Amino acid sequence: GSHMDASKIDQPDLAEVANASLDKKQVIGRISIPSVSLELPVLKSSTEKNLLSGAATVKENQVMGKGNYALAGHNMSKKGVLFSDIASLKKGDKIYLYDNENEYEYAVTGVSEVTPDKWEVVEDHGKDEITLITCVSVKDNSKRYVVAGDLVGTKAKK
Repeated sequence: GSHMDASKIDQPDLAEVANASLDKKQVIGRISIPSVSLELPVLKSSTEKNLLSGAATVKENQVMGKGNYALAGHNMSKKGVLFSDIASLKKGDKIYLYDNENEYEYAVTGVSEVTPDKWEVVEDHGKDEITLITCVSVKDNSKRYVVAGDLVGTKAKK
């Protein structure tokens, strides 16, 4: 994955996150996860700054409802923060994702921990699947928590 130095976000201080501004102009969808009571905007531009206010997509030419939709968030390990409790998601957990003007119903199929070099979990397999991960967790050497889910349905955003 490039120079692997892309995810060099490093658990930033709340001061940087609190002061960090968000360009709603970079919003292309939304992510809702009742399981943790998490509601956030989906930012296409994956930047260290953008990740401070919401969940950013990992790839560029990603499409909701098509292929493996990879979403990256913070692992600050603090309930209430972004992706701060993804490993709490149980199999069959309802994940509501929003696209252009569409609402996608995603269900968790299984949670697991994989090294950061195993991007196969974030890469497209050949179906409508969803993958939730984090830019950085604990330590580089340490591992990370990843949640995988499958597409259960789709509808229009009101």
